Amino acid sequence: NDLVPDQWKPLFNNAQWLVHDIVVKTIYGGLIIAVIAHVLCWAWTPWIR
Amino acid sequence: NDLVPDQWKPLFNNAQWLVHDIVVKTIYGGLIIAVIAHVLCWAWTPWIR
Amino acid sequence: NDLVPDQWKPLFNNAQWLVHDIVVKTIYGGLIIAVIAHVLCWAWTPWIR
Amino acid sequence: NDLVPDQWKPLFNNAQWLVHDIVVKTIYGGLIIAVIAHVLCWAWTPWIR
Amino acid sequence: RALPLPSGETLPAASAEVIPFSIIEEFYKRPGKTLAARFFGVDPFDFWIGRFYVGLFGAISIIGIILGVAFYLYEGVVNEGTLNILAMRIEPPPVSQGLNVDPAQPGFFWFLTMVAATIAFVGWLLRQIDISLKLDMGMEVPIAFGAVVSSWITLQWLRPIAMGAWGHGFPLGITHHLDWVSNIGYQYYNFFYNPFHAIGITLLFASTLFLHMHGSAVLSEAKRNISDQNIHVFWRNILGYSIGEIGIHRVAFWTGAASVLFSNLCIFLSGTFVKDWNAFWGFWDKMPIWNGVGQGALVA
Amino acid sequence: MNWIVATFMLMFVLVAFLPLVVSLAYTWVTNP
Amino acid sequence: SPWPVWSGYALCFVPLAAVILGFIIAARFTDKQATSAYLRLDPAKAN
Amino acid sequence: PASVGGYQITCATCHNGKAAGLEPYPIEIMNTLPNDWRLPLELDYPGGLVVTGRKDVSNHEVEQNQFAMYHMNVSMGQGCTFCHNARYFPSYEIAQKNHSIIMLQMT
Amino acid sequence: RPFEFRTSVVVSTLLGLVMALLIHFVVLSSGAFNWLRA
Amino acid sequence: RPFEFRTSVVVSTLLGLVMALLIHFVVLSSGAFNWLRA
Amino acid sequence: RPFEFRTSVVVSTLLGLVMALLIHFVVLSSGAFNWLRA
Amino acid sequence: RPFEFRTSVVVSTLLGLVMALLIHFVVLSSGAFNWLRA
Amino acid sequence: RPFEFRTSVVVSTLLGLVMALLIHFVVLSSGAFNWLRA
Amino acid sequence: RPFEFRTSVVVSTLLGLVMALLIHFVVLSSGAFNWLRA
Amino acid sequence: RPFEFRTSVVVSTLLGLVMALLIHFVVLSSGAFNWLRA
Amino acid sequence: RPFEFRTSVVVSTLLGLVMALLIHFVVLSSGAFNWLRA
Amino acid sequence: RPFEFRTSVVVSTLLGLVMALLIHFVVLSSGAFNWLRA
Amino acid sequence: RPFEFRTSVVVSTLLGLVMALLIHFVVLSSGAFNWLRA
Amino acid sequence: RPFEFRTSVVVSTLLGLVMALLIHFVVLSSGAFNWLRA
Amino acid sequence: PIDLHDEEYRDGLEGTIAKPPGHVGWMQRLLGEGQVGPIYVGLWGVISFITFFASAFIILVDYGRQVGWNPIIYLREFWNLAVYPPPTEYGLSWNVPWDKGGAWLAATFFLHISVLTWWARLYTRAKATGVGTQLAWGFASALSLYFVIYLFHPLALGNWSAAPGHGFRAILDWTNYVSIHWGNFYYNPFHMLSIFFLLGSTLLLAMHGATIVATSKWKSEMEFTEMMAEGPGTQRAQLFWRWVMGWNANSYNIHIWAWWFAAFTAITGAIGLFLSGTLVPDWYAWGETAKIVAPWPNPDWAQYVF
Ligand code: BCL
Ligand code: BCL
Ligand code: BCL
Ligand code: BCL
Ligand code: BCL
Ligand code: BCL
Ligand code: BCL
Ligand code: BCL
Ligand code: BCL
Ligand code: HEM
Ligand SMILES: [Fe+3]
Repeated sequence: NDLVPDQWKPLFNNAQWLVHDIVVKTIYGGLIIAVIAHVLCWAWTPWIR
Repeated sequence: NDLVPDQWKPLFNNAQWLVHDIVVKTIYGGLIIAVIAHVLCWAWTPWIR
Repeated sequence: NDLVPDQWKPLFNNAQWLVHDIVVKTIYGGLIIAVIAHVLCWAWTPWIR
Repeated sequence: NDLVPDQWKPLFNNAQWLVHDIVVKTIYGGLIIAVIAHVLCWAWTPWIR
Repeated sequence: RALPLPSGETLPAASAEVIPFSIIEEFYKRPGKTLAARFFGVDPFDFWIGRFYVGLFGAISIIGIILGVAFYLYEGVVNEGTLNILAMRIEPPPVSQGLNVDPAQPGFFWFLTMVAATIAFVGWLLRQIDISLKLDMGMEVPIAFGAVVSSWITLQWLRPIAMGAWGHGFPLGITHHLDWVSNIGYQYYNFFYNPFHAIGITLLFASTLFLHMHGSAVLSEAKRNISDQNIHVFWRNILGYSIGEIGIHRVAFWTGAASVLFSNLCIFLSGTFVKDWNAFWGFWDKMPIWNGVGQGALVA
Repeated sequence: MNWIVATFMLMFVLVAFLPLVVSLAYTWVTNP
Repeated sequence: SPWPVWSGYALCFVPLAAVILGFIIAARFTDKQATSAYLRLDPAKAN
Repeated sequence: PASVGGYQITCATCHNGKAAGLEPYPIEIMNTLPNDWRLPLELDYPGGLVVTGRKDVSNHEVEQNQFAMYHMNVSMGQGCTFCHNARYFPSYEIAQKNHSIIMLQMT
Repeated sequence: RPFEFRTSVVVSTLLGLVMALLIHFVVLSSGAFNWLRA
Repeated sequence: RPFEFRTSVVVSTLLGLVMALLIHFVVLSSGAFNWLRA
Repeated sequence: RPFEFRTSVVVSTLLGLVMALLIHFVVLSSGAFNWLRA
Repeated sequence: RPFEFRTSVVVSTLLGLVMALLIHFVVLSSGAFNWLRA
Repeated sequence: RPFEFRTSVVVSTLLGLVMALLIHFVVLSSGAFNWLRA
Repeated sequence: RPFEFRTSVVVSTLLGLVMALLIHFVVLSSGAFNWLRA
Repeated sequence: RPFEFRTSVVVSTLLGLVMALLIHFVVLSSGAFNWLRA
Repeated sequence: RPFEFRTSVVVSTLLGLVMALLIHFVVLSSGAFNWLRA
Repeated sequence: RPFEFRTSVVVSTLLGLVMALLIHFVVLSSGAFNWLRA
Repeated sequence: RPFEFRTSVVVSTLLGLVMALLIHFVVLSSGAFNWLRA
Repeated sequence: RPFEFRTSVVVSTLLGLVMALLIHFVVLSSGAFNWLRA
Repeated sequence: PIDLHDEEYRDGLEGTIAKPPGHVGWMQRLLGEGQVGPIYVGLWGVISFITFFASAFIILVDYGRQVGWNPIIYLREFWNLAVYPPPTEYGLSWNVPWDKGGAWLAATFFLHISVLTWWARLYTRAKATGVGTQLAWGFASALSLYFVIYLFHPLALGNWSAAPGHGFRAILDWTNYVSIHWGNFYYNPFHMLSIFFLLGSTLLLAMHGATIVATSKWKSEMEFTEMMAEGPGTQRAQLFWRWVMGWNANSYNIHIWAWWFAAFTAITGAIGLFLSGTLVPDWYAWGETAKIVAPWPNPDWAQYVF
């Protein structure tokens, strides 16, 4: 686990850090797409009124 | 099994031959009685018509 | 199994040959009776028309 | 398995060849009877029309 | 020498002493470990009458049985003139009477019969607990019998008091409690659609299937030369799973209790809170996941 | 009253359910 | 007039008496076999 | 009979405070029935919906009869035991099974 | 000895008590004696 | 011996008793003899 | 000795008590004596 | 031997008794003979 | 000694309590004394 | 030998009996021969 | 050998019997031949 | 080898028979060929 | 470590999929957006 | 090797057969092609 | 390694197939595209 | 002459799959065994699997056809969809439209084939291991009841409409309709006999489980070893049931009791259901003539009205 930073060594293995990075990047991209979609949907038809 | 004939020695014990004789006689008597009963019933009321 | 014919020695025992003979005779008698009964029933009332 | 032909020796036992022959003969007889029954039924009442 | 095995087989040629049944009974029969022996310091009846054990709860139970049978036969032969057990009609008091009883009015002997039956059942349960304590055993048989006894108690005590009329109790007549069952099932129409009745039916069917499979499994390995692993290999080839020697009995016990428990819950709930099991399911087509998704005969 | 007694009988009905849950818990716990 | 029809006799009561008698006979024979003597572990030393 | 009462039909009996737009068979009462189902007013009601021990019908006719019976249950709100003795349905005991006949003929 | 004395006594007493109870109930339910309010 | 004597006696006696009872009841319920109040 | 003294005492007392209770209830419910409000 | 004598006897007797009962019942229920009150 | 003193005391006390309860409930439910609202 | 003689006999007898019973019932229930009251 | 002779025989016989029964039942139930009362 | 010969034979034969039966039933129930009484 | 990485991944992904399907179905059935034929 | 060849073959063949059957049934039931009596 | 490759591929393929099927049935059933007879 | 190791780990047809066993964990803690092990697939179990798959596929596709192929209405109404048999008109005929009972017949036929092949699989696997074949005959009795319900009752009545309708809700409806159509099903004596045997089966199962679990400290659950020499647990159970009800069994007869109770339940149910339609058209009207119906002149009807 020599690639894990010092703070998170007692929790993360060396193979799980890469998967965690992939998951974090995927979640951030999904959040960006979701905010864009919600803005477009509100511009189309407001659901609050 | 010295009472059983030569042909049926491989199939019959000496005690089962007498029982088989009794059963055969009973079956023949029952068949005669059944034939007489059927003749009487047909003479009474035919069932085919 | 000295009573069984030469052809059927691999298949038949010596005590089963007699039973098979009895069975075949019974089957032939039953077939004759069935043919006669069917002819009589057809003469009575045809079922095909 | 000396009665089996040379070509079917690795598949057939000596006692199974006779039963196979019986089955083949029965199948062919049944096929002939079925053909006769079908032609009679068609001569009686066509089902395709 | 021939040794008769427990299965009834005799085999030619370990602690396999062929011993009578008297020695086993004499060794294990010791006095003074029942429930009442802990409470009062002594069991007033600590003896055996023949094969039966007569404890403090055996006398109460026997009194209850005798009184119940007498009161049952009095109402059905006298006061009805039926003289046949298949046409007598032992009914509780009318619903107009309320929760109070009256010796002068009809339906009084039904009350006494029901009370005596309840006392007898409770005494039987306590006597089973006593006998289980005397043998250093577990308490599972009393648990099952208590489940069925609670099933009895729900129908004749709790439901009538909750409804509040005391005429809400099934008559104690052969081929006539069926009449009560049929009329109760149709008043709350589609008793099939009661969710807890279906669970009880499912557990009943599973109980029958499990019992028959266990009997078949045990009987199939009875009197053969087997390595004790053949039945597991059979049960793993078929169905791809074997449960084990101790797992099956636990399953049988648990299912047998659960079926009756769910049935008593369903009957009680049908009595008081719901009036129509068809209207109970009216919420399914109205949840906010399917409301506007259909058209014509297909929309609800 | 109409509802208090009914709720009390409901409590009594669930007290019947409890004993078998006790056996389940004992079987679960006592193994280890 | 007061008698049940023949179907009521047979279909209902032949099975009933059969069930009662068969139960009472099976209980007797099972108790006989269970009380018979055979190989048992010795209670004095087994436990 | 007079035991039912002297109640008589009037304008508010059917219209119930609505001039037009009256609707029989609303969505509320069609809970466990097909939504296209209607009361079968084509039959002869003194003996129209009899199914018990007929041997000329099957579960299809019984299903139709059950739909009609559940509609009757919902319309009155008294459950299936209001007009029937569940031990024998063809029986005429409870005395509201005849009033229902008069209602069927009137409808 | 084919039958022990104790079982004989028990069976006889039980049968006698059962028959007495049954006969009293059957006679009382007949209503042919005018006993206990007719 | 194919069959015990005891099993034969038991089966025959049971069959005879059941048949006698069944025939008596079937004749009684027919109402074709005028026996026991017609 | 065929029967213990204790068994006889217990059985007799139970039978007597059961009979007394049954007789009192049967006489009370018959309404033929005018006791406890008719 | 393929079949025991006892098995054959049992099967034949059971089949015969079942058939006798079946044909008597079927002949009775047809009402085509006028026996036992028509 | 055929019966322990403790057993006699327990049986007598249980019977007395049960019968006192039974008489009180039976008298209360008869409605013939004008007690506890008639 | 692929098949026992006993197995063949049992299977054939069972099939024959079942077929005979089924054919008799099917012919009787059709009402096309006027046998046993038409 | 890929397949036993016994397995082939049993499978073929069962399939043939099932097919014969099915074909007869479908042909009879169609009512297009005028057999057994049309 | 990835697959036995017997497995392939069994699977292919079963699939063929099932498809043949399904196709025959679907064509019969369509009523578009005027076969077996239209 | 209290929780495996695999467990958290599985739970979070399943929750996301279920919530997404639920939210699309609730938005589609509300009839407020004019999507897929109003 | 992450996957056996036989598992891949089985899964692919089953999926293809199921998809073909489903598509044929859906297209037949749509009533848009005029096949098998419209 | 937190996840096997085969588990991931199986889960992804099954999810993709289910989602594609669901989306095609949803688009077909809405009747907003005029496909397969409107 | 029987090797248990090869019976579990052969390959291909006449072999097993999922050969490396899995462990469930929680089943070990609660039931005592958690190994799932390999499963046999040879010959039998292939035909049955294929036929059952075909029948289920047909039923599910016909479910899909009834809602316009909408997957949301499918989920909403999945528990109350059903494929019903042909109506009473020309009932026994197979020339029915696919949407008026055409899909029911094929699925029923495939289900029949599936159950028969499953029975064959049970028989052969029981023979191949050295254990007896009691399970096959018990399943034969169950199949007797099943075939009376699905094949032999519709036939001899003249129409396919007398059979159930292949649905979660369609079997309860079938039971209710069959009870209503033939008078009152409570007064059918074989129904009473079957109820007797079913309740007895449940009672016996509960008693046996409770006893074997209560005496489980002395290893009474090893029934195969108890059938050679009886240890203290079986003796304690025998004494318990002797002192409670005056008679008892051993570790061998109780299984005979359970088996025969289940078999009698199935057989009596089948016989009663078959007689319900063909011989007795009205069970209440027959019970009135058989003197088993109690007179009910003046019922108190306030209990059954809201
Ligand atoms: C109502 C008005 C709009 C609308 C409004 C919105 C809005 C607003 C948003 C979406 C979003 C999305 N919509 Mg929408 N949507 C509409 C109509 C549609 C239609 C259609 C047929 O018309 C489709 C196909 C979709 C589909 C989608 C997705 C692309 C997306 C949600 C993804 C998801 O499930 O995340 C949840 C899924 C998961 C948690 C599962 C992820 C699985 C991963 C990627 C695969 C892993 C495989 C591997 C083996 C796993 C390993 C670990 C395992 C545990 C072993 N919408 C209409 C037209 N939609 C959202 C979005 O943009 O998301 C990015 C969003 O915010
Ligand atoms: C329930 C039946 C009883 C029983 C009842 C009888 C009776 C009754 C008789 C015997 C007799 C015999 N039984 Mg014994 N028997 C039983 C059990 C046994 C057992 C055994 C279980 O081990 C054995 C080995 C035997 C063996 C024997 C023989 C020792 C003996 C002579 C048989 C013979 O020669 O028959 C050969 C002859 C026949 C089989 C005759 C068959 C007649 C058929 C039935 C036709 C009858 C026509 C009818 C009378 C006419 C009717 C006219 C109407 C008016 C229409 N029985 C059982 C328990 N047995 C007989 C005997 O000892 O005679 C001195 C005898 O009378
Ligand atoms: C009446 C006209 C009907 C019709 C009615 C029937 C009926 C009815 C049957 C068939 C059967 C068959 N039909 Mg056709 N059939 C029709 C039109 C067709 C058409 C068509 C496209 O038009 C085709 C292709 C077929 C094709 C077929 C075959 C699959 C089969 C006959 C041959 C066979 O396999 O024999 C192989 C069969 C054998 C060799 C049988 C051998 C049996 C042996 C001889 C023993 C017989 C039993 C014996 C007497 C029992 C007693 C003795 C004891 C055994 C000791 N039919 C029309 C619609 N068809 C028959 C069949 O076998 O279906 C499975 C069948 O039962
Ligand atoms: C219907 C017109 C008449 C009438 C017509 C007749 C006729 C006709 C007869 C009788 C007979 C009898 N009737 Mg009447 N009967 C009438 C009204 C009555 C009334 C009544 C309440 O009105 C009663 C109580 C009786 C009573 C009796 C019995 C005295 C007797 C039958 C005895 C019996 O049970 O034999 C069956 C009993 C047994 C087989 C067993 C008996 C018990 C044994 C003795 C006890 C042994 C105990 C010992 C421990 C056992 C060892 C073995 C154990 C298993 C361990 N009758 C009316 C008035 N009655 C019959 C008779 O006289 O018989 C002699 C007779 O034939
Ligand atoms: C419908 C018009 C007629 C009628 C038409 C006919 C005709 C026609 C015939 C009969 C026949 C008979 N009928 Mg009829 N029958 C009528 C009315 C009646 C009435 C009545 C109450 O009125 C009765 C009691 C009978 C009775 C009888 C029997 C005497 C006989 C059938 C015997 C039998 O069971 O064979 C089957 C029996 C067996 C297979 C076994 C019997 C028992 C054996 C003998 C005992 C062995 C015991 C030993 C221990 C067993 C060992 C093996 C065990 C497995 C251990 N009928 C009406 C009046 N009936 C038949 C006959 O005459 O038969 C001779 C016949 O063909
Ligand atoms: C009122 C008129 C009623 C009627 C009402 C009753 C009632 C009520 C009872 C009887 C009882 C009996 N009846 Mg009367 N009985 C009637 C007509 C009859 C006729 C008839 C043919 O006409 C007969 C034959 C009988 C016969 C009998 C006996 C079976 C019995 C009394 C004798 C006995 O056993 O004493 C033996 C009894 C004893 C030895 C009891 C001794 C108890 C001791 C004294 C202690 C009592 C309890 C004590 C106070 C408790 C507190 C102290 C503590 C213990 C320390 N009755 C009419 C119809 N009968 C009584 C009975 O005992 O039934 C079982 C009973 O309860
Ligand atoms: C109201 C008029 C009612 C009626 C109402 C009651 C009621 C109510 C009861 C009786 C009881 C009895 N009735 Mg009265 N009874 C009536 C008419 C009758 C007739 C009749 C033929 O008319 C008879 C024969 C009887 C006969 C009897 C006796 C069996 C008994 C009283 C004596 C006894 O044994 O005391 C023996 C009793 C004792 C020795 C008890 C001693 C208790 C000690 C003093 C302790 C008491 C508790 C104490 C206060 C607790 C707190 C302190 C702590 C202990 C430290 N009753 C009428 C119909 N009767 C009573 C009884 O005891 O029944 C079992 C009873 O409860
Ligand atoms: C009435 C006209 C009816 C009809 C009514 C019947 C009836 C009824 C039956 C048959 C049966 C058969 N029918 Mg036809 N059948 C009709 C039209 C047809 C047609 C046609 C295309 O039209 C065909 C092909 C057939 C073909 C057949 C055969 C499958 C079979 C007869 C042959 C056989 O196997 O004998 C072989 C039979 C045997 C070898 C039996 C031998 C039995 C021995 C002799 C013992 C008998 C019992 C004995 C008396 C018991 C007492 C003694 C004790 C045992 C000691 N039927 C029409 C529709 N058919 C019969 C059959 O056996 O079906 C299975 C049958 O019962
Ligand atoms: C017609 C207009 C419809 C619509 C109809 C469809 C349909 C129909 C489908 C989608 C699918 C999808 N839709 Mg769209 N969709 C609409 C509006 C939207 C909106 C929106 C907000 O408006 C969004 C965000 C989406 C989003 C999406 C995605 C979730 C997805 C396509 C990307 C993907 O995952 O590719 C990844 C896809 C792949 C990598 C597939 C690869 C397949 C390989 C090539 C093999 C295919 C099988 C092969 C031919 C088999 C035979 C040979 C053998 C293998 C040997 N849709 C409207 C309402 N949409 C598609 C999908 O995949 O859903 C799960 C789909 O099926
Ligand atoms: C009372 C005698 C009575 C009056 C008054 C009345 C009026 C009425 C009107 C005016 C209409 C038509 C109004 C519009 O244009 O639709 C109308 C229609 C219906 N009615 Fe009516 N009506 C009276 C009595 C009754 C009674 C007693 C019934 C019930 C049996 C009944 C029923 C109906 C129905 C149904 C309609 C159809 C109206 C609809 O919206 O479809 N009326 N009535
Ligand atoms: Fe066991």
